[PDB]
Amino acid sequence: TNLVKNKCVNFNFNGLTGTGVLTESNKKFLPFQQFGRDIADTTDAVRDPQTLEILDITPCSFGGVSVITPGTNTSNQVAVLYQDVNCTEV
Amino acid sequence: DLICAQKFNGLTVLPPLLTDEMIAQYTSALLAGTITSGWTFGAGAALQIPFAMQMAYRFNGIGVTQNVLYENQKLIANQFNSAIGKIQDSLSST
Ligand SMILES: *[C@@H]1O[C@H](CO)[C@@H](O)[C@H](O)[C@H]1NC(C)=O
Repeated sequence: TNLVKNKCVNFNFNGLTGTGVLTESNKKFLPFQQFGRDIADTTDAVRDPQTLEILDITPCSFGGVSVITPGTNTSNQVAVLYQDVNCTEV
Repeated sequence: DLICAQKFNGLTVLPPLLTDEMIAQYTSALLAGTITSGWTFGAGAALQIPFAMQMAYRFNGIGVTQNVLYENQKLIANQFNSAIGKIQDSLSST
């Protein structure tokens, strides 16, 4: 299925499955290799089988919603803080 | 790294409320008042006092009569400065 770049996608590569944000990446694999991995034994970076390229995997961002409010006494108005995102996914 | 790996599974690192630049403003203040105002800024409004006349008190605190500092000031200056220098290498080299 056509590959998705810079957009949250479920995926399967060569049977490897996960969900992340696939990007272009400059880390450099030796020929025979398949995965990359991080310190945590997550699957960090994968290589596209059909067109060899080094694709990062960053699972889609998430964070705690924080409702900032004065006392409900003074107002009903809230200002929401989405923690640790770029402002798009709103 | 530990930068996002943890952040994969729901292990989040929240930002400390006070940025490091702010911490460095406090430790500037505390250090700015200590130098100029003596110890009085902790008890109320800071009181400008000549630093060399501050150290006359801090000797009275330890029982050395202030006439030692007013006479040894130049010497005590160098011992202080040369002591500060080695603090760099104490950190720098180990
Ligand atoms: C986050 O999104 C804003 C636009 O809402 C943009 O100006 C900013 O550069 C982005 N920052 C990052 C981390 O990409």
